[PDB]
Amino acid sequence: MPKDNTWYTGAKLGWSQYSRENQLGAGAFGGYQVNPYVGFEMGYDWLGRMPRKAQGVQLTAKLGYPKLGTDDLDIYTRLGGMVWRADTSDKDGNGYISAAEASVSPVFAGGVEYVIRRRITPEIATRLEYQWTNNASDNGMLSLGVSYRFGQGEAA
Repeated sequence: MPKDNTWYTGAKLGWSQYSRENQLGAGAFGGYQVNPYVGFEMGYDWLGRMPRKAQGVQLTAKLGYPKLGTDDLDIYTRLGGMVWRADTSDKDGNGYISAAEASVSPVFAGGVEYVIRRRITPEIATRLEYQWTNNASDNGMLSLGVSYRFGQGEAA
């Protein structure tokens, strides 16, 4: 039932390798699962700390594969980009100034999910995702949380 053109609404927190800057990966992850193969995942992290709307959003395509989860486990691999602000504001006096467009970042993550075999299994999936950028031992984020199927109270 929670499969094929179904909604993915979840909340998760991540920590990153050598995070010098005061940032915690408190992300709300929303999207859609069209097939038992591929779906779409977006991660919205808002830094509601500074008096500026620091909106750090990732857009990833996920491959949701069973991988012979011999009790209760499935793997999702998500590839795409994480962009903050999209186009920031400042207004450099007046005249002909180019648009302050923020850059796409090639990010790929390998996450594993379990569904709660207890009080209401079609509720939340416990997920642990490992978010990597570039090649070799580069920079990793460890993101963990729970995702709810559909989410009837669609918090926009």
